[PDB]
Amino acid sequence: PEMVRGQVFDVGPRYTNLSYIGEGAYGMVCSAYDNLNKVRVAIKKISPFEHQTYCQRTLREIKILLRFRHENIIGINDIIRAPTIEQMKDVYIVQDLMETDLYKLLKTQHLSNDHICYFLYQILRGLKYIHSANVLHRDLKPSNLLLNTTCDLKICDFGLARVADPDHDHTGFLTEYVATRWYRAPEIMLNSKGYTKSIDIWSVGCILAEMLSNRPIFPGKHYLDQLNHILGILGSPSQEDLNCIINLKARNYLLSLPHKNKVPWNRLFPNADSKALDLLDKMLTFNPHKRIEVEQALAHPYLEQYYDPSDEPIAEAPFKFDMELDDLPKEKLKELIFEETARFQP
Ligand SMILES: Cc1cnc(Nc2ccc(F)cc2Cl)nc1-c1c[nH]c(C(=O)N[C@H](CO)c2cccc(Cl)c2)c1
Repeated sequence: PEMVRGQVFDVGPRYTNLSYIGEGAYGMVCSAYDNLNKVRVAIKKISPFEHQTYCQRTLREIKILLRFRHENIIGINDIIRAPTIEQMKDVYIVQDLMETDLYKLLKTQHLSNDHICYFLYQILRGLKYIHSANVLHRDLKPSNLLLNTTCDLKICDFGLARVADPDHDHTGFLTEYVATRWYRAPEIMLNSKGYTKSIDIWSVGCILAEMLSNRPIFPGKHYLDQLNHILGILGSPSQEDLNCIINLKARNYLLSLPHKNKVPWNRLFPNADSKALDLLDKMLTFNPHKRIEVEQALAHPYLEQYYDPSDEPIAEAPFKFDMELDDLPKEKLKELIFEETARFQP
């Protein structure tokens, strides 16, 4: 059985020639060759069954990605696991192969205003579909945006994604410490169980900033420092913004802080399209409720060249509260992961 950096990839005879691409908390992703379809693929190995959060994440990533069909979202071509539940210790998710990620590209390359323009368009096109399906991504960042040779873009890694049916009040039930620090909306710190899909718009904000500078905008070294970096540029929240913070303990924490002034965008990004900076501002708005939503952001002037509602599919079938009940023991999540991967067994 082929191995990559001390990691066994039991992908039978069909898939061969494994190269490393990257890793995550509970597995590794490789490039491979499908001998059946004569095409190169990506294979993400997952080993989650020891820890309950990993099984919950694995089940969502698979259910969500299996219903999604969109040109700016990575899909699932195939899934491999043992013939019986007792033997299943690993799940292999076969996905389409991309050439690079936006993280890698920004190390080697300063992007034309046209490239930034077109990348941002694609991120929001796919985000439109994600949000349309009552899903939050919750870890948008450059290394979860894939690119190929023809400048086509795909959102990947739905490990931290989940359904929030907008017909239920989820304030108090959402997981606490989501997103990657530098891309973390302020309300994840101040309202850590009450946030919304608007946290994805924040993340896109930070990505746009990073595309204009080749430098991350809010590089906090630790949890409460991140909030300082944000406040460092946006300036202290207005009274109206502290009025929209329902959590008294966090309202007080903010009042306690020394007044900081807003740093205008054009001093941070002197060479940058004024329309880019207008959208950057509406995305990096402190108050989640005032923050630009995904449709309004596609409709912004900066993206008028690409914006067309008739070519921006939404989900035929949005996810509803019934497909959220996954607060269950890990042995029962294992059985649910078994059932969902069945459609790919002989
Ligand atoms: C699906 C896919 C398809 N093509 C490529 N191409 C690629 C991407 C980045 C590179 F540096 C080089 C290459 Cl060739 N990458 C991917 C890909 C990159 N990351 C992921 C992906 O899902 N990565 C996440 C890490 O956040 C992951 C991976 C393994 C286990 C876990 Cl638990 C999590 C898929």
